[PDB]
Amino acid sequence: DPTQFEERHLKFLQQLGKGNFGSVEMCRYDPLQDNTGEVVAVKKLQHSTEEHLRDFEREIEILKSLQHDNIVKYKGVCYSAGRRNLKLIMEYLPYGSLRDYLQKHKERIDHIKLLQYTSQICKGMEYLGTKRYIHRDLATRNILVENENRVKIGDFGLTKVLPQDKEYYKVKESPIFWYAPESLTESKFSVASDVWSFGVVLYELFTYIEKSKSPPAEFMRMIGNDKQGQMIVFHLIELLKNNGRLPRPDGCPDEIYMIMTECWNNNVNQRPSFRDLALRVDQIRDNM
Ligand SMILES: Nc1nc(Nc2ccc(S(N)(=O)=O)cc2)nn1C(=O)c1c(F)cccc1F
Repeated sequence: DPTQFEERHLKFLQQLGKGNFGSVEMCRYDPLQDNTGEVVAVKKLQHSTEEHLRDFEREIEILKSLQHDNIVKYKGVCYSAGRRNLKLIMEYLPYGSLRDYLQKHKERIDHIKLLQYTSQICKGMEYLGTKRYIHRDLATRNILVENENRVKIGDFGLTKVLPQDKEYYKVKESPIFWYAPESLTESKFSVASDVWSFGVVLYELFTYIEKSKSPPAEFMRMIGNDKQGQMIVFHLIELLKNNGRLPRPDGCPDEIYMIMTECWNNNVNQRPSFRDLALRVDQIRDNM
């Protein structure tokens, strides 16, 4: 509906974040011009092209097709510049990314909270899988915090729909330290490579985003911090194929590390499902 969010009533409140190809703003949609209205987040392209606009349309369709408690809510589209451009309207989550939240609000984070967030992420990913969507960018920087009891998966800019006849999508066009080995070596993405990335997400959570413990910092320390360019990927592949893995974070229960290591299976079909993982995590919590 092109009259639902008219550019003239979308009022700027704050800049939230700019990347190479996207920017997000906090705005208030004020149809009565009474300095009220709903607070929303507005995503727009940066450095746009016809191909990026097309991908942006697919991203908007993906988000609109999702209705789940642990997925950022779609609100609509603004057809700005006299209906010659597109902006995506979605819900605004006050506490930002989970990565920043873990750094900033460690005073209210403990293992119980970490496993609650883990559970909610798994459920959101179960939901995504029923649409046969592959997120391809799961990371705590892309999970958002509504409040201390609720997180939601966001940033569907890399999300692909499986072909009807296949259980993987082959990208022909990269957060390499969250990638499964078969994504690095064959460009194959699947629910199982999303489960690999989720193991990296679980690792991040239990590192509490301490300095020098991020997956890039740890992998680079293992590979050699001097390495530059493609040699980095070469070494990353060789490491992963022969069982090199992120270490257990200090303070991390062996049981939780074992979840990480089972997600990090080189054998694509032996990784657990998101339903397995949700049940296992909620049973750990309920058994606690
Ligand atoms: N829908 C949404 N809500 C927010 N909340 C937010 C974002 C940033 C902050 S900040 N600058 O650290 O204080 C605080 C709250 N982000 N968000 C997004 O889609 C979003 C994203 F996915 C990636 C980058 C930026 C975004 F904006």
